[PDB]
Amino acid sequence: MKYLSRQMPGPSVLNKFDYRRDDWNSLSSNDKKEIWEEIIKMQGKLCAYCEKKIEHHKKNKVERHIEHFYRKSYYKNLTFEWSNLFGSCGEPQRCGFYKDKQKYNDDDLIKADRQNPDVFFHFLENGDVHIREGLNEKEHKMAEVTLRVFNLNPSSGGVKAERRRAIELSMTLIKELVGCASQLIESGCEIEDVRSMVFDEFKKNVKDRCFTTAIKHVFENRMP
Amino acid sequence: KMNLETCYVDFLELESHVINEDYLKESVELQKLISTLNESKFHLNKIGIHDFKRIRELQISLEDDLTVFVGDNGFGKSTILDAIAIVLSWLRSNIEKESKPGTYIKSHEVNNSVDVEYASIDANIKLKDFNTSILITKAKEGAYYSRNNELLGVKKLASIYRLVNKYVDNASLPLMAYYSIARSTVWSKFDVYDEIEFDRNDFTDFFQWLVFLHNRASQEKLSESQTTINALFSDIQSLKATLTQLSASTVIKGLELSLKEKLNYMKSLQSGEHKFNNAVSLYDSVINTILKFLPEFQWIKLVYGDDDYKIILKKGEVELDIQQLSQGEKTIFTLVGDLARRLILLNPNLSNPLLGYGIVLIDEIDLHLHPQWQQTIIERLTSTFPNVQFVITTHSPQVLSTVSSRSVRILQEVEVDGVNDLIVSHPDYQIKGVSNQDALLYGMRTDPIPSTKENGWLEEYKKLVELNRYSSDEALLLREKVIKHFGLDHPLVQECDDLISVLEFKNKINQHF
Amino acid sequence: VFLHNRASQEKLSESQTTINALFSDIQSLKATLTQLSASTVIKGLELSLKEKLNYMKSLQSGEHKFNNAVSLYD
Ligand SMILES: Nc1ncnc2c1ncn2[C@@H]1O[C@H](COP(=O)(O)OP(=O)(O)OP(=O)(O)O)[C@@H](O)[C@H]1O
Ligand SMILES: [Zn+2]
Repeated sequence: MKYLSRQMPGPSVLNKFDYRRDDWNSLSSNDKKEIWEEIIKMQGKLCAYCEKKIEHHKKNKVERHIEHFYRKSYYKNLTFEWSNLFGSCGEPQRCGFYKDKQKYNDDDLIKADRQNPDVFFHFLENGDVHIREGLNEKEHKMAEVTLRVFNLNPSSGGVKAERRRAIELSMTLIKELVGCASQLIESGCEIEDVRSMVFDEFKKNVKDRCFTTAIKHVFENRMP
Repeated sequence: KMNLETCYVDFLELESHVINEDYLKESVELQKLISTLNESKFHLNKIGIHDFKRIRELQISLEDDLTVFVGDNGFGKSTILDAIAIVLSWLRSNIEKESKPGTYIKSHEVNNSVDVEYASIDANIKLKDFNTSILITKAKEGAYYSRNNELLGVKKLASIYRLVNKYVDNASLPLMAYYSIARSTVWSKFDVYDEIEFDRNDFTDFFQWLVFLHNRASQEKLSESQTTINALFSDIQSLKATLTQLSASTVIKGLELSLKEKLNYMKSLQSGEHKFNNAVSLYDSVINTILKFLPEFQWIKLVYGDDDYKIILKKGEVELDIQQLSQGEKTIFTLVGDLARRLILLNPNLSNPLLGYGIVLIDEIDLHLHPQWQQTIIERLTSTFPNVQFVITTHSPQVLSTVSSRSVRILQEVEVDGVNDLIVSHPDYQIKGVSNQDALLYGMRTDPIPSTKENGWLEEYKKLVELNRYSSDEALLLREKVIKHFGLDHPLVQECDDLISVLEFKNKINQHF
Repeated sequence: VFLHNRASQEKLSESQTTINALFSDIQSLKATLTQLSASTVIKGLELSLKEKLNYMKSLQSGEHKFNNAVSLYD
């Protein structure tokens, strides 16, 4: 995951509803379309948790649904709160559809809006996740439990197969760019001059791609 | 340092002179023969063929634990298995009874070429250091074949086994099985038959055999065996009251109770037939073997409900019925069940009957199997029974990726001196742990990517991108077709577009300095 | 035959445990008859036998007449 930059609130039709109404099912189709328009604008076209593509370049449409960060039954005070809304894929073995059937302490969950996830996780070339060292016991507890509840670190198959395929498909660009950088440092130039330019070009070419964070992390390590 | 034939001639020499069966039973020659025989390993070694079906002349060497044959249709994959079946038929027939005919070669199985006259098969069986060979032949029509067959070697092995089994009971015998394709006494005591051919997808018969065996098991757990149990229970209580509970003529009472209990229990338990192969031990041994083969389950049991009865399996925290299984699971169930049944019935003396010796032939192992099942069958087969020799033929590339390159043979067809004949080759790489398409391209030498018309535009476009040409109208319209068939976000399309950015940035930076 | 096998299934399982323990208590009682009739250990053993018998009578076949099995066959 990445750090989601929440914008100024735009709930619109959500303001019309109140606590007395409750009845999440009573939301109209136009209200859902407006909410999806905002979510798409803020979130891009990728899932919040697994970063799998959720919308094609518009017959069949990818399954998607709205998720609440906190459970509705326990935290009904946030049923219509704007900060509790998220977009999730329809995969029946991970993300929202998997969070429901699990027992966990909410107070020990990572929220993409509050804290930057890059301080905990560190992906590798073959698609597995490695927890960074030097963290406190509380942080290690959160990092170790969020993957378990989200099923984002399976032994084999699942998300790991797709992450590996994406990385091996994007490996050619990384190899070429690092070759150009190595050639440019074998003649003579300022390190920050070349580094800013390569980083800018690579960042420009990786916008709106599936699993962009894994390729991101796989890029700095190879880079000198 | 004890050759089998040397102890054989010593034994039969001592046996000829002495006519006392009891004395011979304790003779050290018998013990030496048994000890040396048990440590030996029964492995076939070489097979030779001549003018059989499509095959003109061939010699093949087999491994000792596993061998996989890979080829296309009509390349003699089944011919090898039928050849070995004919070779083993005569040995089995001589084992059952001396001088018994085996199975012959059908007339239509001879080669149809003009200059052919006869067809012959040769074989070699190696037992530790002892060797033997056999040759069978047949003539087309009125020609002059190689006289007659040569069974001299096989009759020595049959005589050795007959002699060993005649004096000492509950001995061991080799296992020979062949799971063919559709086509179309301890064994007699329960239900089983002595045939070399067994067919899969017969789950009904195995289901009825299992329930009938369970019924006989339960019948045997009751009756007189309960009385001995009752005595044992009293023995435990009385001795406790005399020795344990007495200490929380005590010594005399305790000694008398213990002596009487030990005497009665030993006398009753010894009286009667030995354990051997009673239905109780067969049922649980078969069930435990099946459970060991599939560790994802917890238990299997037969339940008699208020109005019906069914077999229940527990996996995780779910109870499932035997009839909810797919075709692949049923096929594996009956295959392992029959293999375990034969192994248990053939080794009544070993503590762990799964350590016997034999050879198993399987044709098209990947029938009715999901791809996720194909990637684990070999390891389980080679780990449950670790002392058996397997010969397997296959078609799927997913199975190949789990087999080491030492035990794979590839059948091809080449023409030499104007005559077309088959040849056997080996892979040029290690294909254990490679992906699906790498194994398909190397282990089988085919094309992993199809030759569809849609791929033609992709190949042409990529080639055009190589020799920088991505400005011509022809390239523009080919890009239009490609982008229409696949889409903007297809990974292949993105990878193709990546090259353009690489070149553009290359000349950009190059011109910058 | 379907009825008969059902009785066998009920004849096994936990019905054997109460059968064995009560038999053991009977054997102990028989020993009390012997040894010239010998509190403390005797009181504890008698209390344990009484508790086991009370537990088995409390079960009352679990389903009582409903269990059937043997009763229906006979
Ligand atoms: N009498 C014969 N003379 C010559 N060739 C024969 C004769 N009978 C069969 N053949 C050849 O046998 C070939 C098929 O052999 P075989 O049954 O071993 O093939 P396979 O594909 O390996 O079998 P399977 O699908 O059973 O595993 C045919 O292509 C045919 O040319
Ligand atoms: Zn997702």
